[PDB]
Amino acid sequence: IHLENVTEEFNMWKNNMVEQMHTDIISLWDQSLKPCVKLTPLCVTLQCTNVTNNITDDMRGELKNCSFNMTTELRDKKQKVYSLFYRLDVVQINSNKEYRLINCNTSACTQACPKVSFEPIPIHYCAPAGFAILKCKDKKFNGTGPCPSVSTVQCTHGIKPVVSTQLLLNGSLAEEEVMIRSENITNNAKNILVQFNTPVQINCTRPNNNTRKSIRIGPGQAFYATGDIIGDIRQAHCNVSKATWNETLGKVVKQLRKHFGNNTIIRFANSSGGDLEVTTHSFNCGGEFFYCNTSGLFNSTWISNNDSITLPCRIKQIINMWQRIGQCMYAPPIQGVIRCVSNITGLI
Amino acid sequence: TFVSVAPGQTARITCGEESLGSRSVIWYQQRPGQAPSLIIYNNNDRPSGIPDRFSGSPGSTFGTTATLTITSVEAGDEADYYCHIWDSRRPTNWVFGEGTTLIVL
Amino acid sequence: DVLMTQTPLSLPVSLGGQASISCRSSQSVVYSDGDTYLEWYLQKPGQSPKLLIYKVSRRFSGVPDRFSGSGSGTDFTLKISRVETEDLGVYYCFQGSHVPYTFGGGTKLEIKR
Amino acid sequence: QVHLQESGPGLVKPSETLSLTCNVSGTLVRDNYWSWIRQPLGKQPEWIGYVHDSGDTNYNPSLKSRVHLSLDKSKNLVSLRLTGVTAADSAIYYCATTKHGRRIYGVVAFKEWFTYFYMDVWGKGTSVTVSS
Amino acid sequence: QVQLVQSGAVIKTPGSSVKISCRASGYNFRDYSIHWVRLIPDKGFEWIGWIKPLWGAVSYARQLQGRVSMTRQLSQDPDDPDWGVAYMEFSGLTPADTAEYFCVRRGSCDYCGDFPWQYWGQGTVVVV
Amino acid sequence: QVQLVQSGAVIKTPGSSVKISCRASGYNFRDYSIHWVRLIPDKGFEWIGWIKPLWGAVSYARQLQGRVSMTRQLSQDPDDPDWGVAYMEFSGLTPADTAEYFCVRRGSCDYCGDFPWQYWGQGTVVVV
Ligand SMILES: *[C@@H]1O[C@H](CO)[C@@H](O[C@@H]2O[C@H](CO)[C@@H](O[C@@H]3O[C@H](CO[C@H]4O[C@H](CO[C@H]5O[C@H](CO)[C@@H](O)[C@H](O)[C@@H]5O)[C@@H](O)[C@H](O[C@H]5O[C@H](CO)[C@@H](O)[C@H](O)[C@@H]5O)[C@@H]4O)[C@@H](O)[C@H](O[C@H]4O[C@H](CO)[C@@H](O)[C@H](O)[C@@H]4O[C@H]4O[C@H](CO)[C@@H](O)[C@H](O)[C@@H]4O[C@H]4O[C@H](CO)[C@@H](O)[C@H](O)[C@@H]4O)[C@@H]3O)[C@H](O)[C@H]2NC(C)=O)[C@H](O)[C@H]1NC(C)=O
Ligand SMILES: *[C@@H]1O[C@H](CO)[C@@H](O[C@@H]2O[C@H](CO)[C@@H](O[C@@H]3O[C@H](CO[C@H]4O[C@H](CO)[C@@H](O)[C@H](O[C@H]5O[C@H](CO)[C@@H](O)[C@H](O)[C@@H]5O)[C@@H]4O)[C@@H](O)[C@H](O[C@H]4O[C@H](CO)[C@@H](O)[C@H](O)[C@@H]4O[C@H]4O[C@H](CO)[C@@H](O)[C@H](O)[C@@H]4O[C@H]4O[C@H](CO)[C@@H](O)[C@H](O)[C@@H]4O)[C@@H]3O)[C@H](O)[C@H]2NC(C)=O)[C@H](O)[C@H]1NC(C)=O
Ligand SMILES: *[C@@H]1O[C@H](CO)[C@@H](O[C@@H]2O[C@H](CO)[C@@H](O[C@@H]3O[C@H](CO[C@H]4O[C@H](CO)[C@@H](O)[C@H](O)[C@@H]4O)[C@@H](O)[C@H](O[C@H]4O[C@H](CO)[C@@H](O)[C@H](O)[C@@H]4O[C@H]4O[C@H](CO)[C@@H](O)[C@H](O)[C@@H]4O)[C@@H]3O)[C@H](O)[C@H]2NC(C)=O)[C@H](O)[C@H]1NC(C)=O
Ligand SMILES: *[C@@H]1O[C@H](CO)[C@@H](O[C@@H]2O[C@H](CO)[C@@H](O[C@@H]3O[C@H](CO[C@H]4O[C@H](CO)[C@@H](O)[C@H](O)[C@@H]4O)[C@@H](O)[C@H](O[C@H]4O[C@H](CO)[C@@H](O)[C@H](O)[C@@H]4O)[C@@H]3O)[C@H](O)[C@H]2NC(C)=O)[C@H](O)[C@H]1NC(C)=O
Ligand SMILES: *[C@@H]1O[C@H](CO)[C@@H](O[C@@H]2O[C@H](CO)[C@@H](O[C@@H]3O[C@H](CO[C@H]4O[C@H](CO)[C@@H](O)[C@H](O)[C@@H]4O)[C@@H](O)[C@H](O)[C@@H]3O)[C@H](O)[C@H]2NC(C)=O)[C@H](O)[C@H]1NC(C)=O
Ligand SMILES: *[C@@H]1O[C@H](CO)[C@@H](O[C@@H]2O[C@H](CO)[C@@H](O[C@@H]3O[C@H](CO)[C@@H](O)[C@H](O)[C@@H]3O)[C@H](O)[C@H]2NC(C)=O)[C@H](O)[C@H]1NC(C)=O
Ligand SMILES: *[C@@H]1O[C@H](CO)[C@@H](O[C@@H]2O[C@H](CO)[C@@H](O[C@@H]3O[C@H](CO)[C@@H](O)[C@H](O)[C@@H]3O)[C@H](O)[C@H]2NC(C)=O)[C@H](O)[C@H]1NC(C)=O
Ligand SMILES: *[C@@H]1O[C@H](CO)[C@@H](O[C@@H]2O[C@H](CO)[C@@H](O)[C@H](O)[C@H]2NC(C)=O)[C@H](O)[C@H]1NC(C)=O
Ligand SMILES: *[C@@H]1O[C@H](CO)[C@@H](O[C@@H]2O[C@H](CO)[C@@H](O)[C@H](O)[C@H]2NC(C)=O)[C@H](O)[C@H]1NC(C)=O
Ligand SMILES: *[C@@H]1O[C@H](CO)[C@@H](O[C@@H]2O[C@H](CO)[C@@H](O)[C@H](O)[C@H]2NC(C)=O)[C@H](O)[C@H]1NC(C)=O
Ligand SMILES: *[C@@H]1O[C@H](CO)[C@@H](O[C@@H]2O[C@H](CO)[C@@H](O)[C@H](O)[C@H]2NC(C)=O)[C@H](O)[C@H]1NC(C)=O
Ligand SMILES: *[C@@H]1O[C@H](CO)[C@@H](O)[C@H](O)[C@H]1NC(C)=O
Repeated sequence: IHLENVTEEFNMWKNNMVEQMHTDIISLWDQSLKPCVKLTPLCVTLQCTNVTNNITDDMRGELKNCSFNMTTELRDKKQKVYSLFYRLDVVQINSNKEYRLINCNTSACTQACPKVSFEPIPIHYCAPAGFAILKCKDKKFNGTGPCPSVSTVQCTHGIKPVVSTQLLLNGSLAEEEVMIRSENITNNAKNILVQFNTPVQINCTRPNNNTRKSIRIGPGQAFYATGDIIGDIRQAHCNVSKATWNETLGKVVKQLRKHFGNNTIIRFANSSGGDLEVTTHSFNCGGEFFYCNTSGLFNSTWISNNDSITLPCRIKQIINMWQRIGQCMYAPPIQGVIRCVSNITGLI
Repeated sequence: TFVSVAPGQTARITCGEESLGSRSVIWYQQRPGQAPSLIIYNNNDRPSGIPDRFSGSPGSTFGTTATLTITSVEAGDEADYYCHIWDSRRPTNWVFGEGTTLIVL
Repeated sequence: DVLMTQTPLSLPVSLGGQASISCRSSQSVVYSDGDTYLEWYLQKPGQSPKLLIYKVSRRFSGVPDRFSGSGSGTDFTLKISRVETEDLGVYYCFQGSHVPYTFGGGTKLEIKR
Repeated sequence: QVHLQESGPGLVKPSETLSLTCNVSGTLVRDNYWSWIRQPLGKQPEWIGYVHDSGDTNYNPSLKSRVHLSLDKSKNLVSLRLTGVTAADSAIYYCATTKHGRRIYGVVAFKEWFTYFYMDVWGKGTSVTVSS
Repeated sequence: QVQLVQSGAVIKTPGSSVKISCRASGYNFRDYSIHWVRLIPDKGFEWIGWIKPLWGAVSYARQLQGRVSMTRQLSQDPDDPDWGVAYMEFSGLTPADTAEYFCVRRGSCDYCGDFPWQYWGQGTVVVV
Repeated sequence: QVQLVQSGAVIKTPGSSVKISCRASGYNFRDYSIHWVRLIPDKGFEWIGWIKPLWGAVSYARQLQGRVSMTRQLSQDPDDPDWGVAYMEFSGLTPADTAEYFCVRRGSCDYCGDFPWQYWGQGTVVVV
């Protein structure tokens, strides 16, 4: 319901309820891992080898074919069983070539239950009795200072939780302009949240056809490995359109020149460095994590006056989200060729 | 490995290893005492000189064996056939497949 | 601002022919009572704008058996069987959902020739 | 209209460098790839490899050292040198033209394609035999 | 306490690459950014870059790009989560780069910015 | 969705015993009963029995006792608790038993009975 003649100053940067949501989603992410299977019995010597594939010395395969002993239902007996792993999940311990998983020396790992999914469902945050939620209905609003048109509301609108580092996906579009947002633009340690009007459609896919393979560890314990690759061994990627992306970069240059002078050259670059899930944008697509390189998008320079971009991905199977000390998640493989469609909404 | 099917009938001559990825098979034939001669240069593509009815299995199929289908056979079809598979996963085959022999009544 | 969009703008339709006007919102039109408040209108030159439909498909008393509203959520569409000389002019969408109220962009109905 | 013609010794004493030549007819040596194939008696052929100008000279890695392919742009011929003839080398050998072509199965820029070869016309053969 | 311990002063040659470590202890190392600053005689201070040790996202000074590189090492045990190490590989050494280098951390107050560098390393003198 | 997948149509001899499976998917299989019904030309429908897949308690038509038998197979994994299989061994085959067989499930509404059979298998034709 609308509320007139009112001037409440807002602040998204010293805002609460983004602090407690960041606490709540981490805590609930942990609460969806207690019924699941621990991979304590799987930290073991691996006897890995190259996958059956045409091999060139210069090129490096992204997959390894690892055989290993594994326990069974019966404590006396054990079984030789093989799986397929990525390069990023195994390291070499040191003729022969025997590996192990990377997280073995720091943390026992937890398989995600394949029954539960990772897709966003929209949360509506609701105020309890004796409080209220105000909403800035203003159009041109950098999130700091007076909002002339506020309105109370029972609950917030649909907030779908996306996990993404760069290029935040499936978000809320702006009304008419493209709005950049910062706490102090003359400072550089604070990020610049960009939100643009017309979304850029991104198409990400994995052309491999995986077969999973249930491996019993113990009584009522199932480890979902990767069986054979059926078809061509290919590299996953994402596609955006060249025209719409160059158009939205033109829009964000046009809006970034409001704070930096009109006679200013604005160029982009790729990331300076860091861990894999901050040098490039990570996301989830149908239950599998992509780390998809963005040096193709953010390469431009701008002067004061049916194609597409194929940008390549990588897939980890273990993750270390929010960088804890003893927590990881072995994401299980999923059947078939996987693809999804998302609307890029904003930037960081 | 000899297959004969009365003249004018059909014949399905398989050759080579079962597929792993995408393939570009090449079918040759060999009249006795002569040089070879190409009949099929892609999965289902033929050059000039060789007529139709010499169909080939497509390379899009995963985990099947390369076949060569002939309808309305003749005594000129009676020769030694050869396959040369080019899989997108297995390395380069510098030697051809196994010699398959056709006979006719 | 729940700014409305009307597609298409102009519609040359011969008299007796069919016509349909689509409207799209930027938010849901749903109010707390469950009744989304959409109001399809009239305009003729030299006259005041008038009602056609005051709800989703609940037309005003004084409308013949040709006009109907339809749609859901954010996407809505008008339906007219036969176009008359009285059915000419400019039509409009409108939200009575929540303050501020917004109109559309106007749709002119003409005759094919 | 092309047809080839090989020429060689035919009688080979062992541990001796075998050499062969191949004439042309119609199409010259620059205009196409070249390839050498061997076939034993009652056996499938063995594609020894291919030669072309600008480094397109890959060999069978089984032999890989005792075989050297060559051209003749002065006289417009093709030639071959072999090294260390054993008893298995008695086979009928073939110079032939071949044609490339890209089988593309995925993204082009990600090198998800390969080039197959196919020999369209052939030589006529030299029944090389090793004997003492 | 909040402690920042660097490495000893080092003598390098022109064209070499120096690696300087900065061990931090006494706080949750994943939370606060680490800045690097230099002190040149007759030139004053000059900023080099920052690193956020949670993922390792860095940002460099514009006129030092291509030469500098910053990495970190976290503590992965449920007993000592406090300590951590930052690094700086400063490469393309010239005789002008003879200077004293500092690794700094901001304060912990509410109105503290990022650049009000509260805690300071003891400094490492690099002579080329 | 709620899916019921039967087996293919089968040809049997008099005096034999047919086994027909009914795989169910898309709901918690332990909750809802599975009924079996037959369709004979010039005779209409006829009920065969039900099975409650929680324990396997069955009930048969009175004029088919001694001939029919019904079993089930549950899903024992914490990943796919949804699917399940029902079976029907129909024995003492006569030439009159040439018919199309259906395995059905009731609805999920509150006023739904047991016999308002909402979901239907595609049918299996048995010719003797
Ligand atoms: C994000 O974007 C990126 C790019 O931006 C996307 O990446 C693309 O992804 C697709 C699929 O993932 C890839 O497609 C493959 O492409 C190859 C190459 O296609 C080209 O070459 C064909 C043949 O070349 C001939 O013609 C050209 C001139 O046209 C000539 O230069 C050449 O010398 C030769 O003469 C062309 O036909 C083809 O054109 C096709 O597409 C045109 C585009 O619109 C269209 O106009 C045409 O009409 C035609 O349809 C193109 O120029 C394809 O060959 C390949 O398809 C084969 O391989 C797969 C492998 O499994 C198989 O499933 C297919 O069925 C097909 O296999 C048939 O063809 C084989 C050819 O030898 C044959 O051996 C097989 O046996 C099989 O043949 C059987 O069936 C056919 C009928 O189907 C029949 O004719 C045969 O006789 C036999 O019965 C793939 O389609 C792209 O390469 C890739 N990159 C680019 C740059 O596009 C990415 O997907 C995007 N991501 C997302 C999520 O959207
Ligand atoms: C999954 O779990 C599986 C279950 O454990 C596991 O399988 C086991 O893996 C181990 C290690 O890979 C195997 O040990 C090896 O066994 C080889 C096979 O030999 C067996 O079979 C023969 C019949 O063919 C028997 O005759 C033979 O018995 C004889 O030899 C014994 C050796 O001690 C001796 O004690 C007996 O009295 C008898 O005389 C045996 O039962 C065996 O050959 C191998 O020894 C060498 O041989 C290999 C070449 O074939 C080498 O590549 C290999 O590396 C070994 O070299 C050793 O010796 C060299 C020269 O002295 C040294 O330089 C090397 O460093 C190395 O020395 C190491 O090994 C010595 C024992 O051999 C040891 O004394 C040294 O101190 C040093 O540690 C080796 O013994 C075992 O057999 C497997 N069991 C089964 C059932 O398969 C599997 O690996 C797991 N992973 C996967 C992916 O499946
Ligand atoms: C940004 O926002 C977009 C918009 O939502 C979003 O795209 C959507 O992503 C989801 C998740 O990846 C997609 O949902 C999957 O869709 C396929 C296709 O089936 C659906 O669509 C057809 C036609 O539209 C319908 O007929 C059909 O009924 C479905 O609705 C399904 O295969 C997927 O189902 C599996 O996963 C579910 C996860 O909960 C399970 O509940 C389900 O039962 C399936 O899992 C089971 O089956 C597998 C195969 O047998 C088996 O291997 C599993 O182990 C398990 O047993 C799923 O419904 C949706 O289609 C996308 N929408 C569009 C338009 O593309 C983007 O993902 C989002 N971006 C980001 C980054 O999140
Ligand atoms: C990752 O690496 C592992 C390494 O262990 C691979 O696992 C082995 O893969 C090979 C080849 O893919 C398999 O070998 C094949 O086995 C088939 C089935 O085995 C039965 O038959 C053999 C008789 O050959 C019996 O000894 C055995 O006990 C089984 O009863 C065979 O049918 C195959 O034979 C075919 O190919 C050979 C090639 O020489 C021909 O000579 C034959 O005539 C026939 O055409 C072949 O032997 C092996 O079984 C796999 N082991 C296991 C334990 O599964 C993975 O495949 C690999 N994965 C990937 C993705 O690369
Ligand atoms: C648990 O075990 C994991 C597997 O061993 C550890 O992960 C790897 O640990 C090494 C450290 O031993 C990291 O660094 C590597 O070090 C070697 C040798 O270091 C020398 O070279 C580097 C090059 O810059 C130099 O900086 C050093 O000072 C040494 O002079 C190098 O050859 C490697 O290239 C690499 O630099 C690895 O980075 C690390 N792996 C990953 C993926 O980060 C892990 O540290 C262990 N954790 C615990 C708590 O024990
Ligand atoms: C982001 O937008 C907000 C408003 O939506 C900006 O806040 C206000 O910005 C104006 C200038 O645009 C500031 O006015 C200045 O005030 C001082 C003292 O009053 C005066 O001396 C100057 O001449 C000028 O008029 C105003 O103070 C400021 N208000 C607040 C609370 O910050 C904000 O500046 C925008 N962000 C950036 C980085 O510009
Ligand atoms: C941002 O873009 C630049 C240039 O487009 C990228 O720099 C390039 O990075 C690659 C790999 O990191 C360098 O390749 C070489 O790889 C071999 C592998 O063994 C290694 O031995 C070499 O030392 C080098 O790493 C390439 O030379 C380099 N090019 C330049 C001009 O610096 C940079 O990686 C991009 N940033 C991100 C985060 O991707
Ligand atoms: C099998 O895989 C191993 C490694 O997994 C290969 O060994 C090296 O691989 C790298 C890239 O994967 C190449 O740059 C090296 O040149 C390889 N080493 C050697 C000595 O060549 C190995 O080549 C693969 N193939 C085989 C047949 O072992
Ligand atoms: C990935 O490979 C599997 C291999 O089983 C394919 O599944 C088969 O698909 C064919 C064609 O639709 C069916 O007739 C088989 O019954 C399927 N078998 C199984 C076990 O599912 C699957 O279609 C492939 N996926 C893609 C995208 O090609
Ligand atoms: C992303 O994938 C979608 C498919 O879901 C593409 O949308 C279709 O693209 C084809 C072009 O081949 C058009 O003919 C269809 O009309 C499109 N459908 C829809 C609903 O838009 C889309 O083009 C892809 N995006 C990029 C950048 O490649
Ligand atoms: C960033 O964009 C530039 C051009 O905008 C790309 O530059 C290309 O560089 C190669 C050299 O390897 C030249 O052959 C091309 O002609 C250049 N492109 C153009 C359009 O001139 C550069 O590749 C892009 N960055 C990345 C990482 O792809
Ligand atoms: C920036 O550009 C706008 C129009 O693009 C102009 O109105 C404004 O005066 C310019 N400001 C400066 C400082 O150049």
